[PDB]
Amino acid sequence: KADHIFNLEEQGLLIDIKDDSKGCTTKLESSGKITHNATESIESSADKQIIENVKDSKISITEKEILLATKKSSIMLSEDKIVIKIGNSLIILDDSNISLESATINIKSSANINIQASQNIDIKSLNNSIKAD
Amino acid sequence: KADHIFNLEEQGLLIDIKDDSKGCTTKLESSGKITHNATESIESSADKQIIENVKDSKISITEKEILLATKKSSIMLSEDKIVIKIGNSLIILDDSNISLESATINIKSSANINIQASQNIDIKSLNNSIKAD
Amino acid sequence: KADHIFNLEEQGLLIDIKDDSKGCTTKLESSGKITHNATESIESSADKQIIENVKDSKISITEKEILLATKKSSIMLSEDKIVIKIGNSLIILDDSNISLESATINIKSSANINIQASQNIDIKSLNNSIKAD
Amino acid sequence: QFIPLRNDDIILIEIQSFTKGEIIELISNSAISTKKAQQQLLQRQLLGSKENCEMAYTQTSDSETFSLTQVNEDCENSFLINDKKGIFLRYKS
Amino acid sequence: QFIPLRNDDIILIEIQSFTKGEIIELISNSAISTKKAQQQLLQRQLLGSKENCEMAYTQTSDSETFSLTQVNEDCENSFLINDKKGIFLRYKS
Repeated sequence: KADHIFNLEEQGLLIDIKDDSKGCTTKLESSGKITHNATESIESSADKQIIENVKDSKISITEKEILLATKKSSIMLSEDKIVIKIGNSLIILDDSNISLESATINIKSSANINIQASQNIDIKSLNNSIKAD
Repeated sequence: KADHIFNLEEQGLLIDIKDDSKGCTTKLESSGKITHNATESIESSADKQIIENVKDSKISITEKEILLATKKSSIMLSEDKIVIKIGNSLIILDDSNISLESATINIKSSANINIQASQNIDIKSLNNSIKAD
Repeated sequence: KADHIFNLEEQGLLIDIKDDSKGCTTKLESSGKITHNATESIESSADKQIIENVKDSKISITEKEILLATKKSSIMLSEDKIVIKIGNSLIILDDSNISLESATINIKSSANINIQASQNIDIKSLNNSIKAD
Repeated sequence: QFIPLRNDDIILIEIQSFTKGEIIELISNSAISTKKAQQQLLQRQLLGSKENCEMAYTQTSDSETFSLTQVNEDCENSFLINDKKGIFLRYKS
Repeated sequence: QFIPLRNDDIILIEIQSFTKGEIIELISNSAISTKKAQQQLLQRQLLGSKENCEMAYTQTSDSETFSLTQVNEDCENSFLINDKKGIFLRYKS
């Protein structure tokens, strides 16, 4: 019991494809809008790129990378290497390495700080390394 | 040597546009599915918003923000400010600051913990600050 | 003062819907490209899935999850649980817990490392736990 | 055009000599506007066996519809063109 | 077809007896190619009141256009088919 419409109005395309209850309604309105709707799913595959831009704020996809990039901010979910940048403040995650680099570091909590290590700890410093109790 | 089809069946639109080997096949099936395919790329630009929703689980894009938000979880990749929230547990990354706030903190490893500092270290605490060897 | 075009050429569909200044132009070119344009926004809702693939590099969306997954890298923005994996190196964020697990950990800075704690600190170790001044 | 004489029509036939008859005019139709020339202005061509097509063009007192409809068992194709809405395509059941 | 006799046409009428007249031929048109049979090759059907349709088919010295246009107040529907570009659909004002 299907319906199928393909308009062209002053508003724009109103392509809906309806079952008895379900549907897949798309538009392209002349007021600058693009909408889509479904009742089950939206899939969209490709072979090399999926690039989504609003004036240099990308979400790009390659066969191996995923970028979530703007001006001066990025997440590069490469294969086996994750970077998070605000220059200059980095978090680089590797196969067997977590590095966290910055200028300053503030670490607050409320109850506990368990810092275990199954082998040695090499803390280095300069002039002060203070504590309290 | 191109082909171009524009159907309307009980299934739905089956728009494919094929070269001798390449292609760009789209559907809108009446069983609630939307698919797309390509052989090279998919680009989709805009000017203000790209909003993708499955009943309050957004991925929104503005000229400056990128949200990957659900109920009670968000990544706000703003310009020069990155936030990662599970209330209440935060990681805020700035231009020259990395702050990590929580209730408790567990930090495990296997081999090394190099904590360098090119200037002083101000560790504070309460009643216990224990170690082992 | 609208225009509405629906072509089929050797290039492919060139669906644009223009106002006096605004517009919504879509294509499906036979050279393997899919593009889209707008002047205000793009919305695309669904009910269960939004899956975007380039040969196993997903961005999937469910009612509760958000995956940004490739081979051997993933961000699982579940409800109240965030995981970031490069096996084996994890960052798991919970409601009242931040755990960071790895093999090795390097932590650099330039000026300060404030590690506060509103209750006790339980640092554990093995053979060395050295410092400098 | 190739629209041959279907059955069930009515024709004047002369018999111009012995063993020579001819066909001259048509006294028949299949498509007529059965309304009062103020409600509708039909200009159409029915086609095919079972008459399941129209190249209709109806102008009532309100709108103008150009249409290419089809009726089948559980398939209603069309191609509508109005002046008020635009260009359509439909498939119903 | 059902294309009844509109007004403003010109007709030969016989009067075959007393109180029996008949209608025979048409001496009239509404659609003609007013160019010199080398610039255009028009093959069209105007339709409807106000003549706001064409089932045109123009072949100039350059291209072939199949078309189904409409003109209204601030609405210009069409359905163009060329040999060089392809299949169109338009709505302008």
